[PDB]
Amino acid sequence: GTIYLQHADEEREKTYKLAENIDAQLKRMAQDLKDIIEHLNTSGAPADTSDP
Amino acid sequence: VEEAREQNERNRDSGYLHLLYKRPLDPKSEAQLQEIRRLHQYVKFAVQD
Amino acid sequence: IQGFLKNEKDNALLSAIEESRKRTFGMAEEYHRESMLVEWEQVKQRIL
Amino acid sequence: PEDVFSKLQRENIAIIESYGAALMEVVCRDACDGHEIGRMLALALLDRIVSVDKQQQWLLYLSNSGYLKVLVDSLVEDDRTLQSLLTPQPPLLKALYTYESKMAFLTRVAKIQQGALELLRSGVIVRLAQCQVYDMRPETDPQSMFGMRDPPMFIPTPVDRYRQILLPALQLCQVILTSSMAQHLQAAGQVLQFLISHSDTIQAILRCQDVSAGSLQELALLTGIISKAALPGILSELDVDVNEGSLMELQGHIGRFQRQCLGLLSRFGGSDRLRQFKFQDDNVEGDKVSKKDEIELAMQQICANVMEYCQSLMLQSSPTFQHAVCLFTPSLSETVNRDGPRQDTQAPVVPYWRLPGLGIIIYLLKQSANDFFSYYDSHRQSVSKLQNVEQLPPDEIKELCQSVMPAGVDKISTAQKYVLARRRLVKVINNRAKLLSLCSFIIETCLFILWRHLEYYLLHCMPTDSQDSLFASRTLFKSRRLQDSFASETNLDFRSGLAIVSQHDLDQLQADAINAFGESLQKKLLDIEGLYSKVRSRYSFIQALVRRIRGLLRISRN
Amino acid sequence: ADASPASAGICRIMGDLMRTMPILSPGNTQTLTELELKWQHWHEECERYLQDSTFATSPHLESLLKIMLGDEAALLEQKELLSNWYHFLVTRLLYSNPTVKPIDLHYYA
Amino acid sequence: LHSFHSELPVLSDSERDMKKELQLIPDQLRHLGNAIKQVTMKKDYQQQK
Repeated sequence: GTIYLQHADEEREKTYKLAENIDAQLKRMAQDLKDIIEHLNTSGAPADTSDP
Repeated sequence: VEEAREQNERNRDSGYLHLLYKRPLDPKSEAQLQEIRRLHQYVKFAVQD
Repeated sequence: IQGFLKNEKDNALLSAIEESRKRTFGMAEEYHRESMLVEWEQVKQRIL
Repeated sequence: PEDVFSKLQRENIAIIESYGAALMEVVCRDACDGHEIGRMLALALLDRIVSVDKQQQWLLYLSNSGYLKVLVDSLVEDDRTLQSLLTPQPPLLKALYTYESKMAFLTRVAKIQQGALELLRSGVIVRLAQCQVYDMRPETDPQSMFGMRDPPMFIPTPVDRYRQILLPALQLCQVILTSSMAQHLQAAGQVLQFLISHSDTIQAILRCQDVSAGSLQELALLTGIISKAALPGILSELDVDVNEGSLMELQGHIGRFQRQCLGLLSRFGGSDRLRQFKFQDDNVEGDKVSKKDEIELAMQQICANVMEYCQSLMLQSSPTFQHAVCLFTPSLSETVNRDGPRQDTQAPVVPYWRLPGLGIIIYLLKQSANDFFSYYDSHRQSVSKLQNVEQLPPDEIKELCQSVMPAGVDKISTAQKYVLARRRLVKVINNRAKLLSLCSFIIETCLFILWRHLEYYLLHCMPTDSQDSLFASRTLFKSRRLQDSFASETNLDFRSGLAIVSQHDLDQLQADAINAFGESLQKKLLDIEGLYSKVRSRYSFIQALVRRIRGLLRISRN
Repeated sequence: ADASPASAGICRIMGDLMRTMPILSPGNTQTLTELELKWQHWHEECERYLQDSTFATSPHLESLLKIMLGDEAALLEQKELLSNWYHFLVTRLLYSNPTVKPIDLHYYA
Repeated sequence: LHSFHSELPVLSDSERDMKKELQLIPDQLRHLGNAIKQVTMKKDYQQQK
């Protein structure tokens, strides 16, 4: 209820929001890489179980 | 709950506040930084591989 | 001959370095001890 | 008469003097800027000039020209290479060898008081407190002790490459604190800042459970560095803008180093030094004798350096005997509880936060007043063997040879073997004389610290059972907020960390000191003063302390 | 303070805060982390006098305290006293980031 | 646990040395995301070929 926001808290949230945006951009770059790799490994797999 | 309970009692000690300048990162802020370092290195290697 | 008269010349350079270093590093302990003992050799006079 | 080695060095330094500033540029510039091996040899050459210069002409060139700072600020670019040499397979040891010679030249300059001051004026301690390689400590695996038996490879281990990096840096700090005598508190302030820039690495040395000649050498430098820079008066004599928080962290580090170094007196000044040697004297035969002279030495070095630090605290803490700092609790039990044999229930490791008992100092006093008589007749035998080397058994001449050259001894000449035997016997004589001088100090300082605790506890300590104290406390620890204005002493009162002393602990300390300082010890101390103190100016100093302790141990509280 | 014995006592609190500010001195053997930890105490002391409402008797001195605390709103209330944006940048670095590096600087500019 | 940490009155040295590191990563992420684009345009090219 009874506190005035200090300049240090605003800088702390601005540092942790920078870390959150970079975590969320790294996990996206990693999923894009994983999707590219999944596609690279599925293209190697020929679909026809009629082949001896 | 006990991590939060102890943390809440420490936050009332007027002798604790002057030591905070030299505090390490908290073990979640350091862990999110260790994961960001791990993910950056993976995203760097996987682009090469 | 040119292998032997290299290998013992590189051994010789390293030995001239080795005694310089180690005889100055052991003198570091010996200098600590003799200064340590000589300040105690002041403190005992002040006491007595 | 002057020996020919006193003459030939005078005339050679007068020849080297005669070339002047051109020769000084040619060597000092090549020490800074030359080839890998050029810088290396030029630094060993400066180490050798500075070991015959008595005028300080080369130091005054090296300072005024600037080169002595270039050879210090480069340490922060050596670090970057030395970090690579701690990898399991180092690319080339060349950089370690140039660093070991740079550091040897600094450890030469620092033995002249003016040279050590010119190194505090370049800022060498602050540059060492910028090198990360001292915190690059390899992890020593305790499961590896079933992993093969391997040959002496031409590349040292990462753990011993780390010793070739750390031990020169520790020795420079220790040498600067022994040429910079008790005036230059800034020297002690800088070396204290270096111990704190590596703070929990320094404590991980103080927590190393290894008992190798290497871990004991790491400890025997570090304790002898701590003895002169962890001192209270430095915290009154560092007048600069320092924040209340950074100063309370500085005290928080000193109040970590103090207590963890006291934890070595219970480890090695204490009853389980007699455990540690059995794990070495049992298992590994082929190297036992060569290394036991070094392990017995480094153990008493660590004892002496912590007794030097305790003595220093018991000289700075107050001029007034009533406000003397006690470091040892009134428990003498540590001298009593061994005269009956039982099985090895694990001794519960003493928390290094606890103060040791005064019984550890009586146990250490008793043990150096035994070790001294082993060492005395050992030195007197090693000198007898040095006086008769060509009469020794051909197999003992071979043990002495293998204690220096663990290979090739059956390929060297009779003269080469006699010269090795003379040179090992000198190393043993000097290590054993070094050990007698340590046992001498530890006996005299055990008696000083014992006299001071006994003088305090009988005559100036009030037992806490004094019920009138029920009015002395209850009014400060209740919350207020804000305002205003300055001007008092913030003193954190370390007397709140002292022990609750009863009159029973004072009665027990008296009853026990009377028996534990019984005249069988008092005779041996006077027998040692009868043998050794004839070599020193202050014959009767041990007698003067034994007399004052015998005086205290005859007072009764009435 | 010489002309106005009513404000003079408060003008000298402002003036002595203008003497406790940790500015770097080129002849002085300190670290950046020493300057930083000093300046953090000075900021925690300046803001203390704002909570105390010490300057709420002269709004000019109340503005000077906000400016000296790096208040980006009070600094923009001074825009008619900041003839260009790069003086505003250097003011904002003096009162909000005294340990700024070349590799941070673009973002502040 | 996140509300019991938001009430600290000054930044620690480690909260500033994390910020110095977090401010660097966006310019490495630019070069890393460009390396993903370069490798995807390499994959697109090889696959179309």
